[PDB]
Amino acid sequence: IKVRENEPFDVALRRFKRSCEKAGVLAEVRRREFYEKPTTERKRAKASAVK
Amino acid sequence: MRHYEIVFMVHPDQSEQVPGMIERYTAAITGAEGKIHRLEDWGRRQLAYPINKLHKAHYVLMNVEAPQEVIDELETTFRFNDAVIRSMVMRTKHAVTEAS
Amino acid sequence: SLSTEATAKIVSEFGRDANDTGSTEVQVALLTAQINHLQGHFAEHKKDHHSRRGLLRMVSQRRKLLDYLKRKDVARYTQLIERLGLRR
Amino acid sequence: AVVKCKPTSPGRRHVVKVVNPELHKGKPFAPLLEKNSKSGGRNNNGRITTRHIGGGHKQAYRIVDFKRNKDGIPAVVERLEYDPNRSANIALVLYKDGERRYILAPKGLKAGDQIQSGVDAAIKPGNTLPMRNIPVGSTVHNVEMKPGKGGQLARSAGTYVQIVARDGAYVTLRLRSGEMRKVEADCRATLGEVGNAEHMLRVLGKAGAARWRGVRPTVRGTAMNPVDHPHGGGEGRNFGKHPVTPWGVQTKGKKTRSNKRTDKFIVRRRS
Amino acid sequence: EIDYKDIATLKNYITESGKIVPSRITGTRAKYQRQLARAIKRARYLSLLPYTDRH
RNA sequence: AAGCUUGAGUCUCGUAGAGGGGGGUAGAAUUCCAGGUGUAGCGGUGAAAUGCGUAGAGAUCUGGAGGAAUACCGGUGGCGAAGGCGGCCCCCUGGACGAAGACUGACGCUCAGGUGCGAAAGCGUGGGGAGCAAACAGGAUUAGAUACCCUGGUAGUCCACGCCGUAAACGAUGUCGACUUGGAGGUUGUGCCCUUGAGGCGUGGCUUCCGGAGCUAACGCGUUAAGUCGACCGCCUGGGGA
RNA sequence: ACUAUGGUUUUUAUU
RNA sequence: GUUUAUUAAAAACACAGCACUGUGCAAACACGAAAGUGGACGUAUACGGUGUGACGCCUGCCCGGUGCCGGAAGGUUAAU
Repeated sequence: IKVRENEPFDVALRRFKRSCEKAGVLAEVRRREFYEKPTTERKRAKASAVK
Repeated sequence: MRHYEIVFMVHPDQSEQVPGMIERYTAAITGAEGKIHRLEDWGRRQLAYPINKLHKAHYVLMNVEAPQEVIDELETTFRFNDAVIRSMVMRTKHAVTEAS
Repeated sequence: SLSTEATAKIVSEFGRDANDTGSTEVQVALLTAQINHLQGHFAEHKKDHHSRRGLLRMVSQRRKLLDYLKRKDVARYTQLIERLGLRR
Repeated sequence: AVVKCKPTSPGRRHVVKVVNPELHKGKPFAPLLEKNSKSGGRNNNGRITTRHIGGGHKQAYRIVDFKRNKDGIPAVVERLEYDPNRSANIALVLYKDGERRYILAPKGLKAGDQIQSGVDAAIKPGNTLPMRNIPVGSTVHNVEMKPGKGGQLARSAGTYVQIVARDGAYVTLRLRSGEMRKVEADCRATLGEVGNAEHMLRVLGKAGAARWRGVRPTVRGTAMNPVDHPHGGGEGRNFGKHPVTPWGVQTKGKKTRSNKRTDKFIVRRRS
Repeated sequence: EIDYKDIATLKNYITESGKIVPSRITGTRAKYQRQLARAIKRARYLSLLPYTDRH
């Protein structure tokens, strides 16, 4: 990726590249690893903004 | 019947004729067997934009219980009168009486 | 839909005991009063198909009840039409 | 109301008619029936100048009240009637004091109903309440803009003037001509719409009805001899030229105006 | 959904130009935003908040 | 010809919704008109030209005129039998659901014939005309073109009132009845949280993805089934011709 | 996401 | 229905309808040295003028030219 910018910022957020596909796919989706770490531990992670 | 707050913006210099309007607003709901719970004051307030060369308007608020099959025919009273703009009936929203 | 006033006026007529909400007669009378509450909401313009289908749905349920009442008891149907608004 | 019938006999095909059971079946109120006498249609030389002019049978007029000024006196509607000159209809009214008068018909009001006059009257059609008391969007009926001239504006079936902008002592009227006329609210203003709003339902029908109308058909210039129409001919069927009137003048694309003296009264031109 | 007359809360979701601030930059949820916009619309019709700065 | 009940229904107080029908009322960007301030470019592409100005366009300022959908929120979200349905505000309305009592007493299901209903365009009388646009004047294009591309643009989309009944009308799954097997999200009630809490852990409704029994040539369907058979209807028996 | 072109359209082969 | 009174009665003339074009009402229009007269107590589906002919189903191509209107600068050009 690619994809054209629509909100101007001079510094990147590392939000869309290599984090994001390489790695980011087919390793967390649907019950992979599970136990508590990809869902329940994050439901117990406090946030001062939504999330 | 349903609860209505009934809010409308009155010209601030007509505040001495408003008691004469309240006199016949009360008659137009008590003749319909409805009930009033405030109908006294919400003060003269500053607007977010000027109108009719002024920057304030007077607010009364009615806070009533009325038959909603005539609540639009009752709205004609504020619409023929030149002293009033943008009248709106404002239904329920946890009204000031609640069958206590 | 039927008002609290119009509901009570049926339950206090098409009964035989104190507050008796089941009799087949009161089921048919309430459906006929729901057609009186339909006035001013049906037959204004060709653009609405809902309230004629609502009338036909209440009429379908009223037929399902009457077709049974006049087969099981007979006399309770020919008597109900003398105190309910039907045909005339 | 309107009534219509399918074919039944030779030449009696599909037909349409307009009918009103609430129109008075009797005679006009005789004190207010006036002959509507005509000077004869002769020009300054004692001869007729207008081609094929005629009709109707008598055209006698039912006066109509356009000079009334009344306050606090109520009145009742007695009739719905016709006048042979117009499409507006008339209503016979009885004042409760009292006098019988013909009013230019208000719509939304029938016989056996009561109206008031002037400042203590409600905002209902026919109540003639002051035009300086009513909001924009009100339908004012027949206007009168020159005091004492008579029933100016809204003179045809289902017509009305509407008030669209107030300026203190003044108000602007939205006209059927597309105009934006201004006045100091000193108008007769009966309140409502004119007549019964069914004159458009008419069809006239058969060509023999043109004799009652007093109107004789226009003829094609090609269908004349060369001495009684400029287009007259001529088995070639063609004029070799742009089309003209029987007087030999062109008019297509040729705009005509003579008024130069209402420039302060003109406000808006129709789109 | 409950109030439109006390404007102290509604001024927290509009700019000095009277324009509505997106939920994605206020830590606010969208099912709130959808009704905070209704409270702002109610308070605009009350003439106690501005519609547009044209005006 | 009567009785019962776990089918199927009645009444009271609460839960969510762009479902439908009617009235009250604001915005954003685009388009024309008048006079100012008055200038040489303004328009369109993959490319190019018609357009548009020297008789003064485009743009900008204050007015006047005017149409269509309501943009953001809008979702791996609601609601509707479906086709479809989003600015606020007020009434009326078919279904679905929480929950304590009391009443019917098999009142249930399907359906030939019949009958109800448009995303669309077509019939048509009078209004409307900014987006977009078949038709259409042109620019072209090219060897050619009637097309791709571009300037302008009618029917039509919009309004009142009626006819037409169309489609891939695809949710690939007739309408009804009672069963089967786990996980995880969303959405809405409800019990309890000194609410890590765009909630949590159970329990009712809806629903989406993954997945098991069974069924399938294959896709997979997968409790809302392409499974299990029970009611009733519609329809079939090599392909083309049709 | 990172730079335009559009047409002609094999016959015997297989004994 | 109107039509060659005495050789010619039809297939011509015209109606709801389609379209162009003049008219916002002191209208347009016709007539008028002048008073005015009609249009008209009508008011845009109402009025004036010309094509085409109800109904049903359609509406080719052409603006070089003559005519007509718009664009208004310039030229020639009379009163002055």
